[PDB]
Amino acid sequence: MEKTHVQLSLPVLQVRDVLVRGFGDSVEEVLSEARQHLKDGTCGLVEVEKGVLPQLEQPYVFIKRSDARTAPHGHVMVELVAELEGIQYGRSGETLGVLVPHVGEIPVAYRKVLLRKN
Ligand SMILES: CNCc1csc(-c2cccc(Cl)c2)n1
Repeated sequence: MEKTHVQLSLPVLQVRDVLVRGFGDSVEEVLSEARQHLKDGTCGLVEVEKGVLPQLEQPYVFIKRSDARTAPHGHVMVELVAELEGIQYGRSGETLGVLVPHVGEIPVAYRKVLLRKN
């Protein structure tokens, strides 16, 4: 009974502030955990720049843009894609950032997305 998409406002974290630097130890686990933390409001976003991914833990969970129209209410439509050892699980659009657990770090901005749950 989950609606297919949910509007979320994600805290954007600087990489050196992140305390828990990934969601788990396999592709399937990190996708599962990321979805749980999104549902619970305990998921942050790190914008990818040079130096960022080597300071985070693989497998990575990205949010990627899933369509070019719409963006209803200022929320870019996105979906989850995981990466391990240079192989991606999912194909989608441009990366908005890498998801990490949020455990109370102070963000620098909030990023509004319309997330495809599955
Ligand atoms: C505070 N977030 C709002 C919310 C409500 S239901 C929900 C959700 C349910 C299943 C999978 C995912 Cl990825 C998200 N998120």
